[PDB]
Amino acid sequence: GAVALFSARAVDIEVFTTRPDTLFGATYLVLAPEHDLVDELVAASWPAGVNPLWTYGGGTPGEAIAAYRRAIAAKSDLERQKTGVFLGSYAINPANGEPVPIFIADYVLAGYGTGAIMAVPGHDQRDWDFARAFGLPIVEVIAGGNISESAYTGDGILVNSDYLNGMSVPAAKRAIVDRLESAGRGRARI
Ligand SMILES: CCOc1cccc2c1[B@-]1(O[C@@H]3[C@H](O1)[C@@H](COP(=O)([O-])[O-])O[C@H]3n1cnc3c(N)ncnc31)O[C@@H]2CN
Repeated sequence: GAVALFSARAVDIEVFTTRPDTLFGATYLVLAPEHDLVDELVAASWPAGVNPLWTYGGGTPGEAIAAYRRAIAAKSDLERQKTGVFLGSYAINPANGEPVPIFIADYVLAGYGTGAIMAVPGHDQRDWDFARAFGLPIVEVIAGGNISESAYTGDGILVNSDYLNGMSVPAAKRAIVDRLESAGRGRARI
C-alpha cells in the first residue's frame, strides 16, 4: 500500500490506499465521522448550488455534521454490518491538482489506517456505490472493465493518468509512489 497527503484547498489529510496507481481517479475524500480534522475542515456555509443530497438537510455544514454524528449513534450492530455529509470544503488531489470535495461517512472507520480514504468510484465498489447515491464523479483510470456497470477492480492499463498512461497496474503503483516520494507527499507502506 501507500500513504499520501491531500492538501486542504483553503492542513494535510493523510490517506491510506492499497491502490495508489488509481490516484488520477480519486474524485472525493472521505474521513471517518470521528476523524480529528473534521471540525477544522467544516465550512461556515454551503457553497452556492450545493446538491441537497450532500447536506443531510442541515442549514450549515456544522449543523449537518452534528446531526450525522447524533443520527449514526442510533444505528445498531445490525445497520453497521451509503450515507454521509459534505464538509463544505475541498482538498487538492496531488496527482492532477484538482479540487475534490471532502465528506464524512460511516463506511470509513476511525481506528483503521489513517481514518481517511481517497475515493475512486471507478475502481472500488464501495466508492462506486457512494458516488452513485450522491452524484459524485466516476472516472476510469484502469482500462479493462466497464465503469458504467460496476467498479473495475482488476489489473489493466492506465488511462486518463498523464505520466502513468499505458502502464500496467504493478508498474503504475511503482511509478506513482516514486512521484509521491520525490514530491515529499507520500510513502510506500506494508
Ligand atoms: C481493499 C481494496 O481497497 C481499494 C480498492 C480499490 C481502490 C482503492 C482501495 B483503497 O481503499 C482504502 C484502502 O485502499 C483499502 C485498504 O484495505 P485493507 O487492505 O487495509 O483491507 O480500503 C480502504 N480503506 C483504508 N482505510 C479505511 C478505513 N479507515 N475505513 C474504510 N476503508 C478504508 O483505496 C482506493 C480508493 N478507495
